[PDB]
Amino acid sequence: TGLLDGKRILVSGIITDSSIAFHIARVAQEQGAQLVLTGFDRLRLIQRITDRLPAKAPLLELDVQNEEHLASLAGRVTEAIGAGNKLDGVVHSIGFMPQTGMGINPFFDAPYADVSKGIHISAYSYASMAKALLPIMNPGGSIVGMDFDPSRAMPAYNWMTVAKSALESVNRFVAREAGKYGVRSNLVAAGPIRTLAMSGAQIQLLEEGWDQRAPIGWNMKDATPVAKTVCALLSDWLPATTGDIIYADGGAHTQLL
Amino acid sequence: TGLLDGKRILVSGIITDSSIAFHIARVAQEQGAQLVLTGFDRLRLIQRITDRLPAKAPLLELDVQNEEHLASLAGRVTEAIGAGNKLDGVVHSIGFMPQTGMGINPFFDAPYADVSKGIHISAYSYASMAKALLPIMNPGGSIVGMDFDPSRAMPAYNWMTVAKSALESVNRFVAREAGKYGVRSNLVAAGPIRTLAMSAIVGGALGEEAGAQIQLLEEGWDQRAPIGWNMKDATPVAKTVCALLSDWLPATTGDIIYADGGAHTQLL
Amino acid sequence: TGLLDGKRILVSGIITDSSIAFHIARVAQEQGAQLVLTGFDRLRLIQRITDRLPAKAPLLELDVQNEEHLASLAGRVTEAIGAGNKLDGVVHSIGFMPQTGMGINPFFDAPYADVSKGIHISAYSYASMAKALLPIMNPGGSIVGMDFDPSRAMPAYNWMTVAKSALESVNRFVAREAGKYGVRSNLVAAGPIRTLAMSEGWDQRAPIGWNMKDATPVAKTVCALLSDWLPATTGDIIYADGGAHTQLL
Amino acid sequence: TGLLDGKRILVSGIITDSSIAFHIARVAQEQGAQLVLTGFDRLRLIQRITDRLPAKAPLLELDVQNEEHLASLAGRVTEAIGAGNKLDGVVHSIGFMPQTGMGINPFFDAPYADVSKGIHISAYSYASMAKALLPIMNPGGSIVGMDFDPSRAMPAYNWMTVAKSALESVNRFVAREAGKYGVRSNLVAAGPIRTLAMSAIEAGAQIQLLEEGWDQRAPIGWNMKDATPVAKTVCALLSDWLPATTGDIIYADGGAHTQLL
Ligand SMILES: NC(=O)c1ccc[n+]([C@@H]2O[C@H](COP(=O)([O-])OP(=O)(O)OC[C@H]3O[C@@H](n4cnc5c(N)ncnc54)[C@H](O)[C@@H]3O)[C@@H](O)[C@H]2O)c1
Ligand SMILES: NC(=O)c1ccc[n+]([C@@H]2O[C@H](COP(=O)([O-])OP(=O)(O)OC[C@H]3O[C@@H](n4cnc5c(N)ncnc54)[C@H](O)[C@@H]3O)[C@@H](O)[C@H]2O)c1
Ligand SMILES: NC(=O)c1ccc[n+]([C@@H]2O[C@H](COP(=O)([O-])OP(=O)(O)OC[C@H]3O[C@@H](n4cnc5c(N)ncnc54)[C@H](O)[C@@H]3O)[C@@H](O)[C@H]2O)c1
Ligand SMILES: NC(=O)c1ccc[n+]([C@@H]2O[C@H](COP(=O)([O-])OP(=O)(O)OC[C@H]3O[C@@H](n4cnc5c(N)ncnc54)[C@H](O)[C@@H]3O)[C@@H](O)[C@H]2O)c1
Ligand SMILES: Oc1cc(Cc2ccccc2)ccc1Oc1ccc(Cl)cc1Cl
Ligand SMILES: Oc1cc(Cc2ccccc2)ccc1Oc1ccc(Cl)cc1Cl
Ligand SMILES: Oc1cc(Cc2ccccc2)ccc1Oc1ccc(Cl)cc1Cl
Ligand SMILES: Oc1cc(Cc2ccccc2)ccc1Oc1ccc(Cl)cc1Cl
Repeated sequence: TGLLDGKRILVSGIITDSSIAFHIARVAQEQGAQLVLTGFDRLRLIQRITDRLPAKAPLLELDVQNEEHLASLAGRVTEAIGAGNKLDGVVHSIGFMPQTGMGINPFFDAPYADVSKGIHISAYSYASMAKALLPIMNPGGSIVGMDFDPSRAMPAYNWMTVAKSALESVNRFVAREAGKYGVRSNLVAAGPIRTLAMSGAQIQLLEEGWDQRAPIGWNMKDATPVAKTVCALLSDWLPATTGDIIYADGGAHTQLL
Repeated sequence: TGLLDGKRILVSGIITDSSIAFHIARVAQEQGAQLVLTGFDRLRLIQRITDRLPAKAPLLELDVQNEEHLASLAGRVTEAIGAGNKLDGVVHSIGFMPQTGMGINPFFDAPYADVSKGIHISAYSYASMAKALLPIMNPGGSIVGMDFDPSRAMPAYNWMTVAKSALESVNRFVAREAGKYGVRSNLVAAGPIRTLAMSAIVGGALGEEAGAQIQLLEEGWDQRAPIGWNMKDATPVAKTVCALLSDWLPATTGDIIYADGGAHTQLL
Repeated sequence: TGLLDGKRILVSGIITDSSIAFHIARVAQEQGAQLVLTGFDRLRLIQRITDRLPAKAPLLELDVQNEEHLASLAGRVTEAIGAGNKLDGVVHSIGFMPQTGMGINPFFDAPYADVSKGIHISAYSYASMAKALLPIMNPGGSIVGMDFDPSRAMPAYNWMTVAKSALESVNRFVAREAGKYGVRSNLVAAGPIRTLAMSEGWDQRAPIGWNMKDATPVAKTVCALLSDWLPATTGDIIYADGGAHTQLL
Repeated sequence: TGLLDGKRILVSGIITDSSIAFHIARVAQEQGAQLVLTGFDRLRLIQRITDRLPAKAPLLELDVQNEEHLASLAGRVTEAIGAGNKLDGVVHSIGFMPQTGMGINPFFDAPYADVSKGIHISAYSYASMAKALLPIMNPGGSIVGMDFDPSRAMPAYNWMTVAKSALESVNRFVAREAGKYGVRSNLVAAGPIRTLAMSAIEAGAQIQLLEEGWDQRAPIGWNMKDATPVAKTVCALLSDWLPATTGDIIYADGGAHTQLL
C-alpha cells in the first residue's frame, strides 16, 4: 500500500508535536514517504521533537529569511537523500507575523517593518522555497503551502490575513513556474488547529464558528484530517489541480451559518 | 493497497466507454472498490459498455426524472449489495440540456420547458439522488458530482452554465443534509473532456462562429493550465473523483475540487 | 441635479409600499426619472399602492410566466412612453418560491414542479424580460435585478438560494446579449429588508451597520446602477448589505 | 447638483494628465467637488499638470513611505481646507513595484527588498492613508482605492498582482476601522488604461493585443484610451448613491472579469 510509497518529501515547519507540520510528517511516514525535515531556530530541540516520528529523517536548518540557507538548501538536500535522487514533495508549513500585526493591537498601529517581516516569512518565503527546490524536483511532484482563508476580514487575525491573501497570490505564480517541471503547487486552507502559533471573546466566537458551520463538524484539537488533505495533494490522486486551494475545514467556508 | 479498498460505490452516468463515468468506475475498480452502476435509457447498450469494465458490477436502471425509479432505488441497491451492507460512495456524473439551450442557438430562444428539464436532470437530480441514497450510506461516506466552472459566462455553454451554477448551490445544501450521516458531498469541476455529450452541439456550430469559439474556448484550457490540459485523457479527473471518494480528503464538503490543470487560477 | 434626470424606466415588482421595487420607484421619481410600472395579479390593488408615489406612471400587467404578456410588453410600453421614445432602464424586482422550497420544509422534500416554478419566476424571467425589452432600450441603458448572496448555503432560504445562484448565472449571459445594444446588466445583492416576502446579526457583520427597516440604501444603489455613473460595470453584482458579505465576523 | 456638490475630497496619485487620479479629480470638480491633491516626487511639474484641471486646488506633498508626511498630513489638509472643515472623500490612486518584480524579469528573481517596497506603496499605504485621514473625515464619507483584479495570475503583472491581493485584504480591514467613523472604504478594480504606470508595466504590440483582448471579453467593450468611465465609478463610490457598500470592490472593467471569453 502506502499512499506516498517511495516518494521523497521535504517537510518544513515542525516546531512542536502540535505543529501541523509534525502531523503531516507523521501521516506521510505512515504512508510510505521518506522525508527530509527543516527547522528554523532551536534545532537541538526540534531534533528531539522529530525523534518522536514513526521513522528517522535528516533534519536541516532553514531560516527562510536567510539567503545563505536558501542558496545551500538544494545542495544539502541532495546530500541527505543521496545524489542522483530528487524530491517528489515539498511542504511549506511556515508562518510568522510580529505581535503588533496580530491580536488586540490596533490594525493601524502595526508598523511596516513589522508587516514586511511577516509577509517575508508567511508569503514571499513560499516562492523562495520553490525557487530553491524545483531544480531538484521530479516531474509529477507537488509543493503544498498552508493557508487560512483570507477572503473576508475577521477579528485578531489582522495583518496575517493580509499575508495569506498575498500567499494565495504567490501560490498562483509559483504554480506557473512549477508547471515547467511538471510540478503542482497548492495550498491547504485549514480550520483553526490548536497549535503553538495559535496563541478574548472575539477569538472564541471566531473559532467556535467552524464546528457550527461545518456540516461534518470541526475539531480544533485533531490535526490529522488536515495532514491527510496535505498528503492527498502530495499523492498522485490530485494530478490535475494547481495554483489552487483545497479547503480542509469541515466545509465551514461553504456555509453562511 | 487499493485506495478504495472494500468500499462500495454507486456510479451513474455511463453511456459510452468515453464517458467520464466510465473512467471513474474503472479507476475505482482498479483501486479495490465494489460498484453498483446505474444507467438511463439504452440499458442493453450500456450493459455492453459496462461489460468492458475490469470487474463485475450490477447495472440498475435510473431515469433521474422518474419518481418511481428514485423511490425504488435504495431497495434495489441493497438487493444488489446484500442486506446489512451500505454504500460508502455515490457518483453523480449525469447531465442534460436540450439543443435549444446550447451552442449556436440564441440564449433568449430557449423556452423554459427545455431549461427546466436541463436543470431537472443536471442540478435537481443531485439532491434527489442524495435523498434516495443517504439512507443507505455509511458514516465517512462520500457523494461526488461533476461540475463545469460556471462562475463566468462563456460562448455555447449557455443554459448549461445556469444549470451548473444551480448544481453548485444544490451541492452546498446537500452537504448540510449529508453531514448528519457522516457523509461528504463535493463536486469535481473538470476541464473539457472528449466525451460524447458535446457532439451534436459541436456538429451544428461547424460552419458558424462558436464553432470557432468552442474550439478557442476548449483550447484555452491547455494554454492557461500551468501543467497542461489534455481533452482526450479522462483519467486525471477520474482520479480526482476517487480521491474524494477515499478517506484522504476527510475534512472537505459543500465544496468543489478543480481538476482542470490549474486553468481556472490563471488569466492566461 | 436629478441623478436620473430624463431617463425613462420600467420598474417591475411592486406589490405593497414595503416592496423594494416601490422604494426604487420613489427614489427614481425623486431623481427625475419617468416610470412605467408592471404588476402581477392584483392590479387594482397595485394601482392603489402606486398612487402613493410622488408621480404618475402607467401600470401594465405582467405575469412573467405568461408568454403572451411577454410578447406584447414592448408594444404596450412604447404606447405608454410615446412614439420615438425608448427605455433607459429596467428594474427586475420579482421573485417567488413555493413554501415547499423554503424555511422549515425539509430541503429534499421540495417537488421539482415547485422548484421549477420558483426558478422560472426568480431566474429565467430576468432573461425573458431582457429579451422582451432590449429592442426598445437606448445604448448606455441599464437592466438591474435583485439578488441575495447565494455563494454560501444557509438556513431557511433553501431552494431560493438555488434560484439566486441561477439568477447570478443568467445575469452574466444577459450582460452578453445586452452589450449588443450598448446596455448594461447587473444585480444588487441586498441585505435583508423587512418586506412582504418576508425577511439578525447582519448589523453585526456590517462595518457601517444594517437596518432591515430601511429600503432606501438599496433603492439608491439600484439607482446608481440605472444612472450614468457606473458606465463600465456589467454582468456584475453590487452588494448593498452594509459590507456584511466582506466580514467573517 | 453636482453629484459631489459641496464635498471636500482629497485625491492622491496625479503624475501626468493621463493619470487615473487626474481624471477622477477632473470629473470630481465637474461634479461640484472641492479638492485637495497630493503628489509624490515631481511636485513642481505635478503643479503644472494640475493647472490643467477645471478648478484650482491645493497641492500637498505626500510620499507614502515618509512617516513625517503622514504624521503632518491631517494638519496640512485642515489648513488647506480651513479649520473645522473635514474631508468627505479620500482617493488612493497610487502604486509602485520595482522592475525586478514587474514584467519579463523572472518572478523568482525579485529580491524581497524590491517586493517589500512595492507592497509598502501599493497596499500598506492604503491603510496608512486611512489611519492619517479618518480623524478628519465626516460621517457618511468614502475612502476609495484603485485595484486590478488579482484573483487569477497572469503574465507581466507578476509581484504587483501579489500587492493587489494584499490591498484587497487591507481594504476589508480598513472598512472595519472606517466603519466606526461612519465612513465607507472600497476599491475600484479597473480595466487597463494607458497611463505612465502602464508603460511599464514588445511595448506597442503587447498593448494593441491587450486593447483587443479586453475589448472582446468586455460585453460593453473597452477603450484603454478613456479613463473617464473609471473616474465616474470612483465618483459614484464617493457619492451618496452607494451608501450600503464597504470593504468591497466595484469592477469598472467593461464586465470583462465576468466572462471566460
Ligand atoms: N494552526 C492553525 O489553526 C492554522 C490554520 C491554517 C493555516 N495555518 C498555517 O499553517 C502553518 C503552520 O503553522 P502551525 O499552526 O503549525 O504553527 P506552528 O507554531 O506549529 O508552526 C509555525 C512554524 O513556522 C516556522 N517558522 C517561523 N519563522 C520561520 C523562518 N524564519 N524560517 C523557517 N521557518 C519559520 C516555525 O519554526 C514553526 O515551525 C503556518 O503557515 C500557519 O499560518 C495555521
Ligand atoms: N465532458 C466534459 O468536458 C465535462 C466537463 C465538466 C463537467 N462535465 C459533466 O460530466 C458529467 C458527465 O458527462 P460526460 O461528459 O461524461 O457526458 P456523457 O454523455 O458521457 O454523460 C451524460 C450522462 O448523463 C446521463 N443522463 C441524461 N439524462 C439522464 C436521466 N434522465 N437520468 C439518468 N441519467 C441521465 C446520460 O445517460 C449520460 O450517461 C455531466 O454532469 C457533465 O455536465 C463534463
Ligand atoms: N427584501 C429582501 O430582504 C431581499 C433581499 C435580497 C433580494 N431580494 C429580492 O428582491 C426582489 C423583490 O422582493 P421584495 O423583497 O421586494 O418582496 P416583494 O413581495 O415586494 O416582491 C416580490 C414581487 O415579485 C412579484 N411576482 C411574483 N410572481 C410574479 C410573476 N409571475 N410575474 C411578475 N411578478 C411576479 C410579486 O408580485 C411581488 O411584487 C426579489 O427578487 C427578491 O428575491 C429581497
Ligand atoms: N492604468 C491601469 O491600467 C490600471 C488599472 C487598474 C488599476 N490601476 C491602479 O491605479 C492607480 C493609479 O495608477 P495609474 O495607472 O493612474 O498610473 P500613474 O503613473 O499615473 O499614477 C500612479 C501614482 O503612484 C504614485 N506613487 C508612487 N509611489 C508613491 C509614493 N511613495 N507616495 C505617493 N505616490 C506614489 C506616482 O506618483 C503616481 O502618481 C495605481 O494604484 C494602479 O495600480 C491602474
Ligand atoms: O495562520 C494561523 C491561523 C490560525 C487559525 C486562527 C486564526 C485566527 C484566530 C484563531 C485561529 C492559527 C495559527 C496560524 O499560524 C500562525 C499565526 C501567527 C503567527 Cl505569528 C505564526 C503562525 Cl504560524
Ligand atoms: O457539462 C459539460 C461540459 C463540457 C465542457 C465543454 C463545455 C463547452 C464547450 C466545450 C466543452 C462538455 C460536456 C458537458 O456535458 C454535457 C453537455 C451537454 C449535454 Cl446535453 C449533456 C452533458 Cl453531460
Ligand atoms: O430573496 C429574498 C431574500 C430575503 C432576505 C432573507 C433571506 C434569508 C433569510 C431571511 C431573509 C427576503 C425576501 C426575499 O425574497 C423572496 C422570498 C420568498 C419568496 Cl416566495 C419570494 C421572494 Cl421575492
Ligand atoms: O496596477 C496597474 C495595472 C495596470 C493594468 C495592466 C496590467 C498588466 C498588463 C497591462 C496593464 C496598469 C498599470 C498599473 O499600475 C502600476 C503598474 C506598475 C507600477 Cl510600477 C506602478 C503602477 Cl501604479
